[PDB]
Amino acid sequence: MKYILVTGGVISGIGKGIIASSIGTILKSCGLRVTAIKIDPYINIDAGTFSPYEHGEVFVLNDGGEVDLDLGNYERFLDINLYKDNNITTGKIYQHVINKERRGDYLGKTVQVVPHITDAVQEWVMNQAKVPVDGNKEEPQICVIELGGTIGDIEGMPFVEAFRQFQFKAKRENFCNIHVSLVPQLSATGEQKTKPTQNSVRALRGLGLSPDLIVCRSSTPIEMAVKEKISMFCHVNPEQVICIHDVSSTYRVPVLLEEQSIVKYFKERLHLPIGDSASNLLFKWRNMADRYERLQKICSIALVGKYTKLRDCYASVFKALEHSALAINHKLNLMYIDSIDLEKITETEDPVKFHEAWQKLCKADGILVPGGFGIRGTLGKLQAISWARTKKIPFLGVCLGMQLAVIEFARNCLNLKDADSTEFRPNAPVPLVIDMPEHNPGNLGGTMRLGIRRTVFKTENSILRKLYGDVPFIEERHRHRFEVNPNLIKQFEQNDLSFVGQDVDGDRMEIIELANHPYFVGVQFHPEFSSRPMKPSPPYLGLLLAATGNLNAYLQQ
Amino acid sequence: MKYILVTGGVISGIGKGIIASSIGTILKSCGLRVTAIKIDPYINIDAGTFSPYEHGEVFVLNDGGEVDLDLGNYERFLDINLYKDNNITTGKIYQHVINKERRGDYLGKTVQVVPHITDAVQEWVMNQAKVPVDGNKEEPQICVIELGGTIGDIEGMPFVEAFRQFQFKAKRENFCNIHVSLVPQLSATGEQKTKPTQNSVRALRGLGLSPDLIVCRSSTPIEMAVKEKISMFCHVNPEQVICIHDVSSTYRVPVLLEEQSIVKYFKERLHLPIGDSASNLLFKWRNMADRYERLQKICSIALVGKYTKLRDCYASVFKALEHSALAINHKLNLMYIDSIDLEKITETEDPVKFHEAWQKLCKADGILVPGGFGIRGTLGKLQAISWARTKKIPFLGVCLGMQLAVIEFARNCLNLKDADSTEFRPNAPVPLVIDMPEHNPGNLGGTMRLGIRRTVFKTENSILRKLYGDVPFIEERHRHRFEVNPNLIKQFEQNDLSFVGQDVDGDRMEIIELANHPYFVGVQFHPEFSSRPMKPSPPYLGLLLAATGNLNAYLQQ
Amino acid sequence: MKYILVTGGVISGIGKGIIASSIGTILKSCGLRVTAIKIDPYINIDAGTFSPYEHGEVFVLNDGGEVDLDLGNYERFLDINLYKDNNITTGKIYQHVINKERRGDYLGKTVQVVPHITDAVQEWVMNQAKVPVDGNKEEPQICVIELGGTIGDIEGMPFVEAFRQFQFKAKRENFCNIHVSLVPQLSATGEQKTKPTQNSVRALRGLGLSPDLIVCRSSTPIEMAVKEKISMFCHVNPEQVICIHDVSSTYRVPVLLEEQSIVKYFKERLHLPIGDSASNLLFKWRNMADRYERLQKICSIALVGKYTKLRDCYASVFKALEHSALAINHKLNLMYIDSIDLEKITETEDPVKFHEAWQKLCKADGILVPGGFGIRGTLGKLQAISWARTKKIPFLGVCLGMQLAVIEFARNCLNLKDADSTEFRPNAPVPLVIDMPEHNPGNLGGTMRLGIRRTVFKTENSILRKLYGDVPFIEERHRHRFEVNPNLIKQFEQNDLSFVGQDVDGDRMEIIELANHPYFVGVQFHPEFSSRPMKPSPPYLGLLLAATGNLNAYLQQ
Ligand SMILES: Nc1ccn([C@@H]2O[C@H](COP(=O)(O)OP(=O)(O)OP(=O)(O)O)[C@@H](O)[C@H]2O)c(=O)n1
Ligand SMILES: Nc1ccn([C@@H]2O[C@H](COP(=O)(O)OP(=O)(O)OP(=O)(O)O)[C@@H](O)[C@H]2O)c(=O)n1
Ligand SMILES: Nc1ccn([C@@H]2O[C@H](COP(=O)(O)OP(=O)(O)OP(=O)(O)O)[C@@H](O)[C@H]2O)c(=O)n1
Ligand SMILES: Nc1ccn([C@@H]2O[C@H](COP(=O)(O)OP(=O)(O)OP(=O)(O)O)[C@@H](O)[C@H]2O)c(=O)n1
Ligand SMILES: Nc1ccn([C@@H]2O[C@H](COP(=O)(O)OP(=O)(O)OP(=O)(O)O)[C@@H](O)[C@H]2O)c(=O)n1
Ligand SMILES: Nc1ccn([C@@H]2O[C@H](COP(=O)(O)OP(=O)(O)OP(=O)(O)O)[C@@H](O)[C@H]2O)c(=O)n1
Ligand SMILES: [Mg+2]
Ligand SMILES: [Mg+2]
Ligand SMILES: [Mg+2]
Ligand SMILES: [Mg+2]
Ligand SMILES: [Mg+2]
Ligand SMILES: [Mg+2]
Repeated sequence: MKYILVTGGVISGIGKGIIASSIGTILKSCGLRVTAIKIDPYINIDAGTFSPYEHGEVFVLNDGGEVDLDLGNYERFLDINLYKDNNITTGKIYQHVINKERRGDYLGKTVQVVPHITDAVQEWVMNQAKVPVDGNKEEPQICVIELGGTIGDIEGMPFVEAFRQFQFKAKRENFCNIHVSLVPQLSATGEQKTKPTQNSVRALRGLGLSPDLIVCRSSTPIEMAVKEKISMFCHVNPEQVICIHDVSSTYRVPVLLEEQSIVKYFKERLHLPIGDSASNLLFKWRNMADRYERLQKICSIALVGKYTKLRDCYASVFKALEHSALAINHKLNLMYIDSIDLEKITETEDPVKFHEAWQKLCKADGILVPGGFGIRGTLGKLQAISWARTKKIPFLGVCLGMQLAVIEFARNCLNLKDADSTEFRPNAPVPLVIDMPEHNPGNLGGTMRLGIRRTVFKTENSILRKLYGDVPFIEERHRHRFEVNPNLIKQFEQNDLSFVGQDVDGDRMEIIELANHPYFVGVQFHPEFSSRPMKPSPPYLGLLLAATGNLNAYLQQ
Repeated sequence: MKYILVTGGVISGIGKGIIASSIGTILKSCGLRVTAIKIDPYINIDAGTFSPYEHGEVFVLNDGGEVDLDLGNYERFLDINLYKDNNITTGKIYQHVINKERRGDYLGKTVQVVPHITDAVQEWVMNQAKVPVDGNKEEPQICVIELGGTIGDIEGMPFVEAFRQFQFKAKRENFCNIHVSLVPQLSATGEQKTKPTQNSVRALRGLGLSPDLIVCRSSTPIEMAVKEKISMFCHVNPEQVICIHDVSSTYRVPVLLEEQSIVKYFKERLHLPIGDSASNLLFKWRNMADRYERLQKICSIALVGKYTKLRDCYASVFKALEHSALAINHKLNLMYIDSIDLEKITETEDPVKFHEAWQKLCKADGILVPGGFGIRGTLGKLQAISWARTKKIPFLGVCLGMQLAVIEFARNCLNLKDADSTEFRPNAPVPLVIDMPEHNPGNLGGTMRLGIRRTVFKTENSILRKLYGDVPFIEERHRHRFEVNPNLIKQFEQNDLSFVGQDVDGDRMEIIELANHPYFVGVQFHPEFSSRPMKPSPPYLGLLLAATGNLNAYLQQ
Repeated sequence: MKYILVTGGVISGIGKGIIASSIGTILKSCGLRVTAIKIDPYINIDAGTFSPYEHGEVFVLNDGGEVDLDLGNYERFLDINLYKDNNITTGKIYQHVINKERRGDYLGKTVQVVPHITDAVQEWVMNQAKVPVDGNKEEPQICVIELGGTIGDIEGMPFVEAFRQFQFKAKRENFCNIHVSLVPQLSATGEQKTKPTQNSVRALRGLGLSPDLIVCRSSTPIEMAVKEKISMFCHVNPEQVICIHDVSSTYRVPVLLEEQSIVKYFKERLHLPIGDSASNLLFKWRNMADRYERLQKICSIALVGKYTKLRDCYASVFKALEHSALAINHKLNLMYIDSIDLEKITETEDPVKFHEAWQKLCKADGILVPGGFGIRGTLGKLQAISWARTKKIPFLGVCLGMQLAVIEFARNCLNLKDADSTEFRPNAPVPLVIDMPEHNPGNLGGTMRLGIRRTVFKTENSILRKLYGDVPFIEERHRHRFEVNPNLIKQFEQNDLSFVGQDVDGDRMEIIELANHPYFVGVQFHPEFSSRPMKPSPPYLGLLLAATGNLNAYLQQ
């Protein structure tokens, strides 16, 4: 199997992840079955512990893995569905070697970082690179491996030593190394400095790997004097020194790498089945990036979120809105609202932030209430959902935003105002949203509804069924314990909020639609994880169609 | 003696030289006698070989050393006059140890980089730190040493090993280490990255030195989260992590370091005689930097130069004009003209550049023709000198610009039009400028007029004598072989170009003034090397006084 | 051209020089024209400054270079005659780049360690590798380069960086890298430790070279568990991990390397013209090493030397006696006498050392008085020469030992007892040995008789003429200012000391033989520099023939 290791030299933030994704998109576009692995040298075994303000969003895989948001980037840029073990961590690798030691699988030998942790990294890479990750059943051809942190980090030492050994298990004509490095320039001279690239490549050779491409991250395109000096210290030819300068879009990074001629180099170096050709599918990526720079018409939506600021807490929710806005030829404007700042309570302590949040909500062409857990921000979310319903604004509720949209319709439209959740107010007089965990043979106690599940349409009279292509059912990704109470469903059948999607066991109601409204829907699944740049996730496409006013024209095709 | 070594971590362009100068200015302002050394790890033994487009200007010392332009920065920021051996080079140190080996001073032992090159660096530092460099006869108190290149460079290895040994010859309470490092930030996240500082400080500890301050070069002020993380890896307290972010002026860098509290730290660390005090002379520097940001009135001068572009070819010529413009409360505008682009010949091949050069010359409030050597640009210089004379524009000619201003007055005002130089057209029919080298006992052949020489005024009727404070003579720095022909001086005495300055031997005429003009003067010395920020060099002060029109009012005080 | 760089990893004393010599002997034995270069990273430009107690002997080349004794090892192990520039030094390379800077050959650019010192090392290697060094006129095929010091030394940094660049100027199929490393073992466990090899190979990869063989220096042969672990960290195959454990003879090291199969590897790696073959000339080396272990009969000689102990002061004098003793099938016993300990004066201060020196001299089968300079030890040398003459012992006097053997025959056999030298007692009443330097056009003043000179036989009645193959003249290497006085030659013609060799100018007498003695000869040249393991230098062969008593039987063949 062919392997591309992507490493970082100078500083951790240089974009190793967009390079590795774009390399993957390129090789996918050449007609190769591409898999991808990420090494996160952190001790967390999975993402499920993360508070989304720190580190970012938790991404959910088809298999029910809770994984880093960076593996969602590989799922967007390559048409693939990763398994949880395409994320390798220091926590996973050390936990696996510890468990083998406790069982005595190491035959009473001393278990050591070299060879035994380093052998575990190589066994795990060869095993997961062989797992099919496209729709096709046949095994992959290239694995793109991204290694987190920078060369010379303590946390990365067991993985660079694993790849030092691995480039001899996989032959020369199979293993390949991309080093991503910072080429800084200062504002006074305006000279691009090769020195951190030199010192990080010296360190990478000491650690025992040698670059096959160098990719320079720089604030403007590198000159030939930089390409030749990097070539003089780093043992690469000047055509094997690339730059990815900072640009308009991540959709442009694959297109810059094809201009910098990386396909020719991988055909030579990895002996790839590509052939010489005048075309590959990157013309569809080139169109999408040239569309993205031409987006002039604004479409502006309010995201009523559980957190004080966006770093990455809604990173794929944002990307699903962008795919949908690109597909609808509008520039997305994401008006983020820290949900607590809508609460009537806060005007007694910070009225400037309270009026600011409501002005931003009143601008909206559509409202998105995304998923989450806990009491925090729920009251502010409820005020925005009820604004969306009363002021006739297009609406998508995801997971928690759907549970709150069942709750507020019972409170405000059935006058069942003692109705509440069970995660918040667990003693509720009429518990309309309830704890209802998944339970199976071979598992201890109740567990989350987590990963891909079939959700079946109840009726042909659904806007989501139309947006999903008039199909009988959908498979979509879930991450929750809680559900609408199945016994309290009767109180809805007289009135405007319908349920339109249901679990295959019948036990759970999973999609709602409010009648007599432009578009108002809630889903229990997270449709953003299934979203792709070339083809938006239908609930977000419907929300942005409805936001500009195109939905009633889209349903005619 | 107290010693401050200043080193660079990540990349060479971070401003080690303005840090080391400003540390020096600070300690000078506290009342200490400060000397300064620079290590240039290049193999050039002196600057005299440099073509000024590459590397920059050649600076001339009082002793006749041809030295790097960076030692001119230490002469400007500290009121000192360096000797040639305050510049240490790899060429100097290796040449000195080779010469001792040839003589057998090393007693037939193998001469080795360690100890013998490293002992030569320490002998040279202790010897030159003891040389008085102020007007005062008493020995210095602090030496500021700047080391060129970055940590981990091959060229810097013999000097970091010398300072590793040296910090035990000079005790702990005498030796101190400033590490200047890049803290980059990327445009997307806007996060200041400590990682290159970490890796360069690890390398500096391996090489055997440990920082006592860290100075961060960054595009904006470093946050406390950066100060604390650098402190966590680098073994400095968070108050010992400074930044010098990019700013309006080099005159502000000393003032930023006093705000960042370095004086308190050097009093503690080096046990300095400063005492605790509410004041030190940096209030005069603080005034000058707050003046420099308030310069609104433009004063615009044409510099008719021998080179295709300014990197640093006229670096102290520019600084002498800036000191003069600050002292006259005007913003200098330096209209640089590549002199060849004034030649009537070039319009036959690039007329766009020809008209562009003459438009820039026609804007001028004053003209400066600086020194140089060779045929190149002389014809274009002559056209600008004759423009300056005919169109009544204020004028300073330095070295070559003075020789050309004697030549063109013979050509165009005495009608001696066969008159020419000897460096250019060495066969001249009437050689008005001639080769006339200095000759002495204990020297082989003729040699340059090089370093400080007494030039004596011929008359009280001189504008330069008035600008020099009505003094009988001046001492100023020279760098030339050539002179006006002493036998052809008779042809001038009837007409408007006077000679007003002469050598003490009488053999050489060294200052000219043209009558019936606002200000038109030429000097054989380079007055810019003697110029200081607090007190401009009189010929440049006169040129910028005359440029705005203030000279006739300045002569009244 | 093919190039073999030999480098040292862990400690400097591991035998890089015997590895590089033996690689050279191997490739010479395969039929290749082999040249050799040594890098000495010391600042001495030549060996002429060395006091032979420190560093060792000064070796003299055919061209008159005074060079390191290590280049004499390459002259012994390969049948070659090196030029002075096959020794590269830090002194030579820095002196050459400094001289080019002073002349302006670098076009007014800043001259830097990278590229300009590193380019000087590569220019010098390509230039000297092309110089023919065998008797054949055709250019070499392989250059063996030995680099002194160890990886990570400051002194070696400009040369490892030169070879890092050089392995891309010379292609992969031309440049090759041997890393010699210590594999220690401790007395308690008896385990061979690969760790210093690992860490020095990591450092060598950082510096930018990667091993192609590893040669382990170890106290016993390395096991396969060591070969496989070194292969696992160092990126060599286990057949490319050699050892040279400590052994009986340097003549065995080539023979151990052919057992460890290096010829096969160089044919593969350097595409060498060798062909596959069942034989190469190393069977003659294998014979000589199996002879050397069978030497049982002692032949014991007194060397009356100018120094307090042998480190290497007589290193090639010793090797010329060993070649001669091997050729005569005797084990040499070298009774070294610190010459001062024979002086009658020393019995007044250390009589134990005085009687010890005379007991060792009285054991002698032959006496060797080697060359030198100065007053020191001359009186003790004279007492041993006069012992050799009076007690009928075989005798060789080299350079100073020849001058003293003319002096003592005038003093004790002509009764000219006021006769003395001019280097010692320069005021002599009858100066029998005189300062007589070589003088030529294109040189300033008088200079040493230095390098190869033709010495012509005066008579057929010479034992040295017989030992030299009855040839009319010899070419041999000289290193002195002093000579026998040509005017005082008349005093000898009546008596037993003949002169038998003379310069081609006639001006100098260069060989003496004493009649009525088994063998007593002196030469002005140093015959040991011309000596080779397969064919001894005739004056030393004659001395060891005469010592056992074989000379009168050798003259019969
Ligand atoms: N395949 C990818 C990769 C990155 N991004 C975007 O780029 C950002 C992260 O950039 P990345 O390439 O991961 O580099 P950094 O995270 O900045 O740093 P690192 O080198 O550690 O990845 C994310 O906000 C994400 O929106 C993306 O959309 N698709
Ligand atoms: N291993 C190396 C590489 C270069 N240098 C030195 O680096 C200096 C140039 O400094 P700088 O411009 O900082 O290095 P560059 O190689 O030009 O890299 P950059 O592109 O970052 O400037 C030269 O004098 C050269 O002797 C060194 O000492 N050791
Ligand atoms: N005492 C000083 C130091 C610097 N400068 C200005 O700053 C520039 C050079 O900055 P410096 O501090 O020398 O840093 P760099 O030269 O950029 O890089 P290095 O760290 O190698 O010095 C020069 O153009 C000079 O005009 C100055 O005016 N006075
Ligand atoms: N010697 C060190 C120091 C830090 N880390 C790792 O560095 C990672 C953080 O990466 P990055 O942000 O790139 O490093 P910072 O220390 O935050 O430095 P910067 O300010 O440049 O981000 C952590 O996971 C930590 O395990 C490491 O492996 N080895
Ligand atoms: N071609 C050679 C090489 C070495 N020797 C012998 O080996 C000793 C020196 O060993 P060498 O191989 O030069 O290694 P060292 O000098 O011990 O250390 P280095 O690795 O620095 O050479 C000398 O005394 C010399 O007699 C020899 O006879 N012939
Ligand atoms: N880059 C490396 C290589 C090895 N080890 C560790 O080295 C230990 C073995 O120690 P030691 O025997 O000293 O190393 P060896 O590799 O066996 O080398 P040697 O032949 O010198 O023993 C193992 O636990 C392994 O984790 C390490 O931490 N880092
Ligand atoms: Mg990432
Ligand atoms: Mg540079
Ligand atoms: Mg500088
Ligand atoms: Mg960080
Ligand atoms: Mg040696
Ligand atoms: Mg071990």
